[PDB]
Amino acid sequence: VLRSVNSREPSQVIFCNRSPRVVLPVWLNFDGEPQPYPTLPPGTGRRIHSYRGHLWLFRDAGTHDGLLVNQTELFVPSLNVDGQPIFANITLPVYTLKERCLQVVRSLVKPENYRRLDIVRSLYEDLEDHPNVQKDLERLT
Amino acid sequence: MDVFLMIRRHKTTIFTDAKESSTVFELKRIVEGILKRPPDEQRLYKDDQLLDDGKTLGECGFTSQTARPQAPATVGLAFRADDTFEALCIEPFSSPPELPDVMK
Amino acid sequence: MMYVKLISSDGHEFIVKREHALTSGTIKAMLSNEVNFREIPSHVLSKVCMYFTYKVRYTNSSTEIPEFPIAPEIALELLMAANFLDC
Ligand SMILES: CC(=O)N[C@@H](C)C(=S)N1C[C@H](O)C[C@H]1C(=O)NCc1ccc(-c2scnc2C)cc1
Repeated sequence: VLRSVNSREPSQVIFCNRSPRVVLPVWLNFDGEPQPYPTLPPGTGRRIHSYRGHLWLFRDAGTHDGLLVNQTELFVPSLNVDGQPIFANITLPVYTLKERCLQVVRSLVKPENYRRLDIVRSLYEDLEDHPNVQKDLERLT
Repeated sequence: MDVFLMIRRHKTTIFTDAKESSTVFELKRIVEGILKRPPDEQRLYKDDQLLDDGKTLGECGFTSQTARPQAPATVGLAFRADDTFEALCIEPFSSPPELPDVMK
Repeated sequence: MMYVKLISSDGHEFIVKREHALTSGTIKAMLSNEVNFREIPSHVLSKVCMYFTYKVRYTNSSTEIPEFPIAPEIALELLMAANFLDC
């Protein structure tokens, strides 16, 4: 369902990482499979060649935490007006306190020891249910 | 520009915001509405320094880039019990436990 | 504005805007003007209050959003509180 449209109409784009994370750009190819692209360090930019109707999303390269691009989930290159590039502003969302807490606990505790943490079992599952692109593609569909 | 504050006395902590251009006196009026004690019965502090009513929060070092939403700047508060002013006293928050072995 | 008092397990009284506290569904239920938290210490509940300010300042905003900071020492307890408070 969620896939790039094979338009073959070039669209120049600036991926602008305005977040403190290392960014993984993910292109949804013509069969809906996620293709990872090279990473962007925090505060950096890349001028890239894409196409009209192509689908992109953006994650933390280390943890796969979701990021926003122009205030939303998916970015789709549009028509270049006056020959100028389309800007893809990649930012942090306002994470819930719960999910932000989960991020920090995941960054400190290795996956083997989530069970050893003295917490209710549902939080143990919330920790193990770590951010994943395949899950959000089912959610977005 | 908004500045984000914790106004603190004893075991009391007010989370609020104010303009950088607003005065110390105007902050006492905010405290008055919340804690029902007028400005004349209040002393406001940055660390150990007593703040003058006429000065802006910006003049007293509360700027939008230091006094942030996620990490607000602390303003000390002391009341006058009838005759004289009490000493500035801010009870510290509780101590975190040791990091468990799994996090350590 | 209208304020509410959130009281930690160790007796610290945190006074925040009603709107800010109503971000938590649990707190809304507990209010429907003071709430006592028997399990949330002050070093956790202060951070909870700072999160309210952060969320209200940065929800629906073009200006670049900073990371909400959480020290390793308080992360586990803050997680438990966030799960209880649903925020
Ligand atoms: C026929 C077709 O459309 N093929 C796909 C595989 C192509 S050529 N794509 C898909 C996307 O629309 C982007 C485009 C592409 O791969 N462009 C080359 C490219 C190379 C590196 C990068 C990136 S992403 C972060 N850093 C770089 C250097 C971006 C685009």
